Formats: sequence, C-alpha cells, structure tokens
Amino acid sequence: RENQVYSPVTGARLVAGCICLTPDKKQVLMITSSAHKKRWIVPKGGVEKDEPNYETTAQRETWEEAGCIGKIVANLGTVEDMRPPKDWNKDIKQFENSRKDSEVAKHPPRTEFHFYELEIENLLDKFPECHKRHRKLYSYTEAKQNLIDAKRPELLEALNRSAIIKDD
Ligand SMILES: O=P(O)(O)O[C@H]1[C@@H](OP(=O)(O)O)[C@H](OP(=O)(O)O)[C@@H](OP(=O)(O)OP(=O)(O)O)[C@H](OP(=O)(O)O)[C@H]1OP(=O)(O)O
Ligand SMILES: [Mg+2]
Repeated sequence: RENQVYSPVTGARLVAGCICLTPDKKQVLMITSSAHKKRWIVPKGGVEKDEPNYETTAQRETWEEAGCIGKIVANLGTVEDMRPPKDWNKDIKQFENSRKDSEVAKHPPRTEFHFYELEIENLLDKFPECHKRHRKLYSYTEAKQNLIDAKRPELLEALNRSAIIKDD
C-alpha cells in the first residue's frame, strides 16, 4: 500500500538496505528473493512515510527479511536500479548508439538504494519472513556470483563499497 516514499526529482522508489558482514568481515549475509526462490540478494525494502531516516528502514528490513540484528558501522551511500520499464522490448526505439560505445535508451531509475554496512551481532531462527525466504552467509567470491546470477549489479556495487575481504 502507498506508505511508499519516492524521489521528488526522478520518481524513483526510495529503498534502504544492509550489507551485513561477520565481525571478521570474510562473509556477507544473503537472502533468497520472494518471487524467484533460487535468486540470492541482500536485505532491503521501501522507506515508509513515518520513518525518520534510512538507517531505520535498513535495520527494519534486515530484521523482517533475514532475522538479523547488528550495528551500522558505515554509510555505503547510494546505488540505482537502472533496469528499464516493462514497456521495453516491444518498443520501436530501444537503444541509443554513440561512435565508440552503446547505451540503453535514456530513462529515470526504477529505485534509489541507500545502503549501510552492518556488523552482525545475532541471527534469530524466528523472524517475520521465516518461512518465505532462506538466509545464508557467503564469501566475497560466492556473493559476487550470486548478485550477477540475480541480475543485480547495483547490489554488487553496494557490496564492493563495504569492508568485506575480497582476497579469497
Ligand atoms: O517485482 P516484484 O514484485 O516481483 O519484486 C521486486 C520489486 O519490484 P520492482 O523491483 O519492480 O520495483 C519489489 O518491490 P515492490 O513489489 O514492493 O514494489 C521488491 O520488494 P522491495 O523493493 O524489497 O520492497 P519491500 O516490500 O521490502 O519494502 C522485491 O524484493 P523482495 O522484497 O525480495 O520481494 C523485488 O524482487 P527482489 O528484490 O529481486 O527479491
Ligand atoms: Mg524487500
């Protein structure tokens, strides 16, 4: 329902989420997508009209989606879902070509993500989406492949900004 907050400039849906790392920073916590059960992503969701800051949304969604509690240790800034709309692929005008490069036809972002790095302090067996999702730790190498397979490079960008150890 329309508790959802949108960018006043681009109309993009405002979403906050967490890159949750182990204290030793060797693994990130990932969740299966609701719609597609074999796609691994990170906890995130729409900011609601009442919420005073993005941190609130981020920790609310990390609890609801992954039953994960911890402390925010870093602001990882913003990334955008630049997937085109659903009008695409049956459109006549689809790509815009340069001289030494090619691009998708100009469009506003679907979603503007505000990501935070969280140090995991606890994982609980019962959480709201307990029976709707799976939730597992993954090394950088394994996490990177998950987000490529999921078709979510913007979530990988968020992950790359974190203090996760990539040398493995
Ligand atoms: O298209 P869909 O309905 O199949 O689901 C998409 C997305 O729609 P879009 O990408 O076209 O905008 C959903 O947004 P909406 O449906 O609320 O508009 C989004 O929920 P979200 O943004 O996290 O919002 P919160 O409810 O957490 O606040 C959902 O994440 P999941 O929560 O895991 O399902 C996404 O699948 P993926 O993220 O890959 O798993
Ligand atoms: Mg969500």
